This record gives sequence, C-alpha cells and structure tokens, in this order.
Amino acid sequence: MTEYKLVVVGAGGVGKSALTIQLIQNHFVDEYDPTIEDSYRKQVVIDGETCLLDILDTAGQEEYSAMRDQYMRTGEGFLCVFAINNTKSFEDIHQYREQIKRVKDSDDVPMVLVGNKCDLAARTVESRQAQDLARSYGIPYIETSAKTRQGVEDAFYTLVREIRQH
Ligand SMILES: Nc1nc2c(ncn2[C@@H]2O[C@H](COP(=O)(O)OP(=O)(O)NP(=O)(O)O)[C@@H](O)[C@H]2O)c(=O)[nH]1
Ligand SMILES: [Ca+2]
Ligand SMILES: [Ca+2]
Ligand SMILES: [Mg+2]
Ligand SMILES: [Mg+2]
Repeated sequence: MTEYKLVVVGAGGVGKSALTIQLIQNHFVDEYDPTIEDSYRKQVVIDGETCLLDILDTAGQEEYSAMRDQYMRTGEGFLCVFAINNTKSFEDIHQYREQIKRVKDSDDVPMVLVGNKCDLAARTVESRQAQDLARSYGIPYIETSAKTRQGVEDAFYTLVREIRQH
C-alpha cells in the first residue's frame, strides 16, 4: 500500500513522543524519558485509503543534533512541534524548519506546525504568533494535547494529506 514516512521534530520535552504514542498506541505517556531515535509503523484508513504510517520519533535534546541530517533526508513530511507553554520551544522551530529546508533543498517540504500541551493553562505562545509563522512557511498550524488526545489525529492525518498534495 502507500507508505507515508513521517518524522516528528522539535525541542526537548515538547511532547513529540507523547503525541506519537497517543496516536499509534492510544494512551498518554506521563513520564519524561528523553528519546534518541524510535520508529513506529501502523496501517490506518485516511480518506477511504488504507495506508501505512511510518513514524520516526526524534531527539529534541541537543546531545543528538548530528543525527538530524539523516532523518531529514529520508522523511516525506515533518510534524514540527513546539509546546504552547514554552516560548523557547517555539523560538526553536525556525532552526528545524531551516535545517529541513536546506537538507531537502526545497522551500516546499510537507510539514505541519503543532503547538502542543494546549490543555495546559500556562500559555506563553499565542495561537496568532504561530499562525503567522506557519503562514510564512505556507503550512497549516494545528494545536494539540497529547494528554487529552485533542487534535492528535488531526495533526498526523493532516500531515499525511500534506505529503499527498505534493
Ligand atoms: N500536560 C501535557 N503534558 C504533556 C503533553 N505532551 C507531553 N507532555 C509531557 O511532557 C513531558 C515530555 O514529553 P515527551 O513526549 O517525552 O517529550 P519529547 O518531545 O518527546 N522529548 P525528547 O525530545 O527529549 O524525546 C512528559 O512528562 C509528557 O507527559 C501534553 O499535551 N500535555
Ligand atoms: Ca500514562
Ligand atoms: Ca543537503
Ligand atoms: Mg521523545
Ligand atoms: Mg507574549
């Protein structure tokens, strides 16, 4: 079937793993074990089409920036994640976006901007700021909570679909 190779990128602790785990395995990971590189594979139905999701969960910890170029070459689309209660995580998105941009040598890489932890009342990144950033990229912005499951399906399936529009 059609296999979609998604990569989840973003700063440490923003919820990349929890998002992926909630999606593929339908539960919330409450603890924080930093990731190096984990791979997930799951067959799903999106717009009547049975497709395979191949999802690479990546390190947001700087102890692993060197591995970035490899995963950015392979992937067909990137879930670019920050957390809405962490302004520095939002400021970190540019580096990921530019890096992806250089690697693929394209201004038109399938990507989705995700502001995670929208359950948390302690917001410092306004939706408006992220809408403006994503607009400059020509991609969607979608808020999520790995904790409540809010928007998690919309995020990943929107990404799958973005890999289609191209
Ligand atoms: N309240 C809340 N907590 C969240 C959410 N997503 C992740 N967390 C919490 O934030 C912490 C970090 O989550 P994790 O998924 O491990 O982050 P990560 O981006 O994968 N980290 P790393 O880059 O180091 O691998 C965990 O304690 C997790 O429960 C969310 O939507 N809401
Ligand atoms: Ca749990
Ligand atoms: Ca390159
Ligand atoms: Mg992780
Ligand atoms: Mg402000």
